[PDB]
Amino acid sequence: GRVLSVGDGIARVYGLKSVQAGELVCFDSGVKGMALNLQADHVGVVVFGNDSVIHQGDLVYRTGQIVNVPIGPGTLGRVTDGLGQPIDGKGPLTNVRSSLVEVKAPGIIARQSVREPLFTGVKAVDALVPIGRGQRELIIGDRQTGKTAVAIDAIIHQKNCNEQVPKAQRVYCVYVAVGQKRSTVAQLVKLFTQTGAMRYTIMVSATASDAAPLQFLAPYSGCAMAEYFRDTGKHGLIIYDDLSKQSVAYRQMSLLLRRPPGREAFPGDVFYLHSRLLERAAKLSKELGGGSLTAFPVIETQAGDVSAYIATNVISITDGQIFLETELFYKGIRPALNVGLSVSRVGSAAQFPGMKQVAGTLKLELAQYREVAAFAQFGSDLDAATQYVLERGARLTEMLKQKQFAPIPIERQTVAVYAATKGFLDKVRVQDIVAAEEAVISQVNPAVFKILKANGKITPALDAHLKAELRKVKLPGA
Amino acid sequence: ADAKALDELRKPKFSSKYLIQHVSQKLIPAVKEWEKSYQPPVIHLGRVLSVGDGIARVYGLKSVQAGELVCFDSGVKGMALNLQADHVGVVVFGNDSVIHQGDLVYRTGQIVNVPIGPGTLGRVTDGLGQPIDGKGPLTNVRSSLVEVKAPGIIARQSVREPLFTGVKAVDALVPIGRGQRELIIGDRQTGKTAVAIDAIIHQKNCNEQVPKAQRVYCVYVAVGQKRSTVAQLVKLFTQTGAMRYTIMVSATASDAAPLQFLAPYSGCAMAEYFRDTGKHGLIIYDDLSKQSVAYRQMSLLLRRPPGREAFPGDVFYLHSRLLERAAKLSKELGGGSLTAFPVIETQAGDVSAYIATNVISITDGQIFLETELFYKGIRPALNVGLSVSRVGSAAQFPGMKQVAGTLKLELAQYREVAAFAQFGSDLDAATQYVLERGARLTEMLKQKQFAPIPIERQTVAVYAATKGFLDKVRVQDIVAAEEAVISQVNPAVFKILKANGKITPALDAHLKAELRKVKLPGA
Amino acid sequence: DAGYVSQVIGPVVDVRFDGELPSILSSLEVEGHSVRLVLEVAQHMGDNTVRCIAMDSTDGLVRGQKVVDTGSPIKVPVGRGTLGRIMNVIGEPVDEQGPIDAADIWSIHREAPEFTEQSTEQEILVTGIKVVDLLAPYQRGGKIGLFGGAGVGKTVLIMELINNVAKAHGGFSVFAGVGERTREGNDLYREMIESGVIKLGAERGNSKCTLVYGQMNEPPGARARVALTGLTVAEYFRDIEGQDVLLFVDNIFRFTQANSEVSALLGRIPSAVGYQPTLATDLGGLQERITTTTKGSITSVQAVYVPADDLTDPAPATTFAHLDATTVLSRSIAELGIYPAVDPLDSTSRMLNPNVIGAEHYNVARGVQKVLQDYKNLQDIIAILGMDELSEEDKLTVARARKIQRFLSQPFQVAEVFTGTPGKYVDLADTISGFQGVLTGKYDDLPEMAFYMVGDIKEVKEKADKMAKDIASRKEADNKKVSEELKDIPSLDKLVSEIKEVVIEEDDGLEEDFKAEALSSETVVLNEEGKSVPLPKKN
Ligand SMILES: Nc1ncnc2c1ncn2[C@@H]1O[C@H](COP(=O)(O)OP(=O)(O)OP(=O)(O)O)[C@@H](O)[C@H]1O
Ligand SMILES: Nc1ncnc2c1ncn2[C@@H]1O[C@H](COP(=O)(O)OP(=O)(O)OP(=O)(O)O)[C@@H](O)[C@H]1O
Ligand SMILES: Nc1ncnc2c1ncn2[C@@H]1O[C@H](COP(=O)(O)OP(=O)(O)O)[C@@H](O)[C@H]1O
Ligand SMILES: [Mg+2]
Ligand SMILES: [Mg+2]
Repeated sequence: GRVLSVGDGIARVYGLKSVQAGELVCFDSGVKGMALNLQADHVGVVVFGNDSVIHQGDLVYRTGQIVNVPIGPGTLGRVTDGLGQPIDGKGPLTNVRSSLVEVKAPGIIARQSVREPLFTGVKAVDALVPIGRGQRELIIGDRQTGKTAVAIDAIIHQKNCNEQVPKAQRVYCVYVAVGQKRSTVAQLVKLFTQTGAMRYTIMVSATASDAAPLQFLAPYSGCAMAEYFRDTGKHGLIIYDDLSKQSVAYRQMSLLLRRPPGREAFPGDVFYLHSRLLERAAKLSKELGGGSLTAFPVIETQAGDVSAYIATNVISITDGQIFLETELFYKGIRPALNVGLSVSRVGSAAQFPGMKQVAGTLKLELAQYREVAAFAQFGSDLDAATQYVLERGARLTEMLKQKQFAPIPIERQTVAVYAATKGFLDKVRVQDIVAAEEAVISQVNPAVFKILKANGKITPALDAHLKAELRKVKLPGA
Repeated sequence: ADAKALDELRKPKFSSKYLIQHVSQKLIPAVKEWEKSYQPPVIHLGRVLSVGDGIARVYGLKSVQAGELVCFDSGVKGMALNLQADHVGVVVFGNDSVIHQGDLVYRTGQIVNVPIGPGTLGRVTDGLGQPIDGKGPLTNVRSSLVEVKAPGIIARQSVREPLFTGVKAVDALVPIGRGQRELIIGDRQTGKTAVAIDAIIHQKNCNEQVPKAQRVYCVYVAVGQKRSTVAQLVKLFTQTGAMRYTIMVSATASDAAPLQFLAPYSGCAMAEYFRDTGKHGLIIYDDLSKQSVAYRQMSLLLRRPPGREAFPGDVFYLHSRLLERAAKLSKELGGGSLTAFPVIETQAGDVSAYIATNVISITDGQIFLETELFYKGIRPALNVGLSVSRVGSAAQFPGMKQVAGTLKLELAQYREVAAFAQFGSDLDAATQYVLERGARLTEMLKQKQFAPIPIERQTVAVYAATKGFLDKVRVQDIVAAEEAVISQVNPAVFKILKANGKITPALDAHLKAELRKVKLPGA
Repeated sequence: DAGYVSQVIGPVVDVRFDGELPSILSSLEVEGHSVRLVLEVAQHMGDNTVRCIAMDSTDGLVRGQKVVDTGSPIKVPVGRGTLGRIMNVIGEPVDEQGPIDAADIWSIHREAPEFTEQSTEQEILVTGIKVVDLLAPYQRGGKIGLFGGAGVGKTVLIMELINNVAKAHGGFSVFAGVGERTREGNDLYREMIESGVIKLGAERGNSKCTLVYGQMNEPPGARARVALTGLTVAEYFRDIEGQDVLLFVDNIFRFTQANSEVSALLGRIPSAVGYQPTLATDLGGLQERITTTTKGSITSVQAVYVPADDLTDPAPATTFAHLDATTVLSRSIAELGIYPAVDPLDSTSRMLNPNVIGAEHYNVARGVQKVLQDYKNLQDIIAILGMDELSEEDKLTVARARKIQRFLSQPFQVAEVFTGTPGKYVDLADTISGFQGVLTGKYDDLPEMAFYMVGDIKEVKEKADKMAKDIASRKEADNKKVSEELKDIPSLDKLVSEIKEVVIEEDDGLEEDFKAEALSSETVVLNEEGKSVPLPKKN
């Protein structure tokens, strides 16, 4: 195929009597390419890389294959680009296999209803707006607000969970970096190594510095990496971060390729290119592999508009929302999880039964608090059936505060929120806070955590010790 | 089907010529039987393919450039804005009804030049150099490049000269400079023409005092203003005498688009002469949004891509080099100045309007005139909390400069307490007094339309509310007490402060006594 | 060999070629122009035609004029002699001192530095502004962003940051002027010759800065690549020399606008609201070249004009992912009269974490964020209540919060030419505990405005001492005043006998060098042979 016109990372080629739709082609100068649209006379080819190497009259060779990425276990710990090449400087990716990034989602009979839960370390995620193994949950938010933090603290929790869980049900991470800097991923390759999570993480980082379709293809290839952990039967965690930038990727090629623009100048089919991504991660049933796949996409809003067109799509295809507002982030509730706005679709249907009887009231007591939240800035008291609830809400703010890069084990945050709603709360003043948060999670004996992880639920052979253990809250700093 | 197949088609491979001997014999009688239906082949001239509404598409013209004045065969002048592959899109100055399909287009070769100089002081031309004032052609003038880029970085110096407007609402509250780009952004019918004309009549009655080296001459650019308003301002310039030191380029709304598109450009071509030869120059680009609509008309007929609000891409670059060529040069080129007044009408309060965000980011200081403040008695209706400048000190009167900090910061608290009047508090002799102070400050800082009052009377007029002398006077009758403060004081003290320029203690003793010597009629 | 301009549409011109078309992002030259014109190719039309962008104004290009190929990207002369020079986009001297005393010209278009050579070691860049160094602490070798409206005080922070960090470094820096006013360009040239950063004479080699200026007057070819011209000389001093260089780029938004002014003109459909379709690879290619590697360090300082304080426009909404430390300027805090008007909520950096700086820095800045978020959530309700029923537990985190919005203020050294009060160079640990005190209640005893435009904890207690005395001052009204004529005061007319005689001549001096020529009454045209004729009288 010979190139007629080439510009802005878009090369319009002539010839190629048999090229396929979405076929990965190769240019002369070592840079690959994909032909997206194929017209009557010229064929439009998008370019995975720098575009200042191709003149008019250069040549393109067809590789005869739709674009594929090397999937497998040898990718673990590596930092690849979205096309399938490593950029870590660690040489090639061995013990891998290439597979097609474009297949269909699992059908109806492939599915089994998600029942067992994924645990993500942030107690505001796990108890309030819970997430099952094989589920779709959107980390929407502003910028500079912690959407990456809810992502990575889940990842560090898996490394804090995988070391004491058997070989099958170990949740592998593929945090796909779209549109982040080439220096932010350097911080993220450090935090997965220093904690030790790089035995379990594959960091696919198509930056903002490379061309347009790499940021377009990085979620599909990263989910194609999640395809490998699905049909092997393991459990996998796939995270797309700043999927709005992948929408900036699919916008940038579509208007360059003169496809017809739609709402906010995005192409019309951008909802379809978001759905075939996000319907790829699910729970396969006990006849076709038994594995799962849970996807955590991230949309960065502008000022909290959850009706913007890109967010309108992803909220529609995914189940719920973990709305992370910037304004209440400085109100100390970390993460700023607006429970009146943040819902998950499954609710208590897919949660670990040590939390079910206590999250079954926690969304009811926070319903009593947010309905009365305008009173906390009023000194004139009502009937104290309101004002005790205002302190039941107030010590359910700092009950949910999570320190950064520090995920806590799963049965520890079960008894900790048990230590606030049941009524063993910090009745003394907030001059002494520092020994009122950590006292429940540090001064009980560690036998009680071993029991709650085995049986799955607080049996009535445990509450008499558990009421007794919370009763001797020590707090030696008073 | 490639170009090498086209170059292979340049090699003849006919293998027989049993037509070419005979078609070369019947060619010439064919073209000379139908010879009357042939227009001649035109190379360095031009001829019109398509014509309409101010954009005429002309075949040929291998010799033209971008921005070359062309002349149609009826005498109509034109401009080549873009040059396509086979044709040249020509913008038409004036009415375009006389041009047909097949009329001749003559290149004049030059870049468009409008006559500059001091012989134009007193003449009203349009944006093309032709006089409309009925006093014949321009004498003792010359042509100059209207497409010239701005003076460079090495050419400029730090601004010093304050550019008194004659308005206490301006000179105390917004520091202007002589090389400062000051924007007047407001609504429609809110006093934008009022603030600009207050500056020129002040700059005429302070032109017969300053010695040759602060003399600010003015050019007022009328874009799209109806021709009765042009005769209105000519009548206003003549009946005070300001027309002696005033040039006015006046593109009406009944003229074509590019005469309005060029009229601020030709308007600054006059005033670069006043900057080049050491003098100071005043320029007012009135209705600069309507010049940008005059830009939007030409492009959207010219098959050019639109953007925000169907305005084209480069419309920032239009207003950029329109307002970068006004400057304050260094010592090495006379030390001349230009100070800029663009006028942007908001679409009833869109500060995020597309033309507004360009011109608020280009210009140095802005003056907001809401339609809110125009009916609360505040005339001229300057917004104080939203109006900023750049250079601050050494851009006001220096005696005014010390007392301006006592004026601005007390106005800063007062705008915060004025909306807190929903409870009836007036507590602890401060939540009433800053209401008592800033309200009289508003009743201080009103004035009359077309009343240029010099700064030396205002440095006294600003002293009346900063000190006492008004701590027992109502909020109703300061607008008739300020003039008695002006009248009953000794009229020789205003000259010696403008002679001094700063509030010395040597003069501060006189200014506290004379404002108790006057007796206020507000009672 | 060489080709001709075939088509001119405003600021984009089209060059045809007879074989061996130029590579993309190369340089073209036209001969017979007024100034040397550089055309940078952006796309191939298809019919042996490159499509360009113009570094200066196209008004004057004839159709068919000779265009040569330099076969190579835009070359600027990099080097140690380039310090103390005001530089163009295309390598010119525009300070009118000879040529550029440097060699080894370099291609200003390149790829980004790779993922392997990335620095993760972070060092707190203490600046000297009490809202920067406490709340949004900058990173040495990292990124510094500056948003805010037109008229909130972005550029007066930038030269204040030059006086803070670009003077007390000793090495080299670079001021990359991208489409700002010449007024803030020319004034910075004077206040670096007097401050001695840029020198004139034979001491040109010991200076500390190059100025790469693509100000507002140029057409958007120059305003779109002065960002890269300022960048690559900073990346020249990084890899070859190893020194840390501070990049002071102004109006990154004007880089993205200069692309967007002709991006529709190159044959592309507009993106969201009317900005360019390819803004991602335009800005993302710009930003990740500005990093710090193993070899050296580049500390980028970015100012961005945002239109009308709306952060939903996608041209700054791509920049928020691209900036570690962000100093978001609110016009509201400037409408309060507080300078710097840095948002305590919107401006948040990446150094702010107890795992790097220490818990004593992170807790007070978070303690600032609690008392200032609730002050925003209460100043809505203070206009319905008046702060009188809160039972004296919510009157503590308000009265200190009305003080702490003043304790972000500081007089600036570059701003004392128009504010009068002398500037401060504030250190870090002296005011952290100083910020910690007014949060804790150690300085509840003070009035409101003693915290305004101060420095350390010594100056806040000494603004109240002067303020307390001034409430005891002005307590007299009787006599023995300045108003009497007994002590030194002359009569009102004896001031007037010292006035200097000002001459008025009424003819104003306007006919001394002006060549008052004559203009043609009839329009002059050309003929088909090219010679000058009057108009042939026929329609
Ligand atoms: N628990 C916490 N305590 C203190 N700071 C936090 C916490 N969680 C997140 N942050 C802050 O969030 C900032 C960046 O985190 P993160 O990248 O997750 O946010 P983000 O919303 O992804 O930002 P962006 O979208 O701009 O990348 C850091 O500066 C960090 O200080
Ligand atoms: N300072 C003032 N005092 C009293 N009346 C005023 C003042 N300024 C303006 N007006 C009134 O406003 C009207 C319009 O004045 P002006 O033309 O200055 O406003 P403008 O906003 O420039 O109008 P336009 O938008 O039509 O150009 C006048 O008829 C006058 O009655
Ligand atoms: N600390 C300060 N001291 C004095 N003036 C300030 C300060 N901060 C901001 N300003 C004022 O803000 C105005 C706008 O400054 P500038 O940076 O030019 O704004 P912009 O970047 O929007 O053009 C300046 O005129 C300046 O006087
Ligand atoms: Mg993020
Ligand atoms: Mg008017």
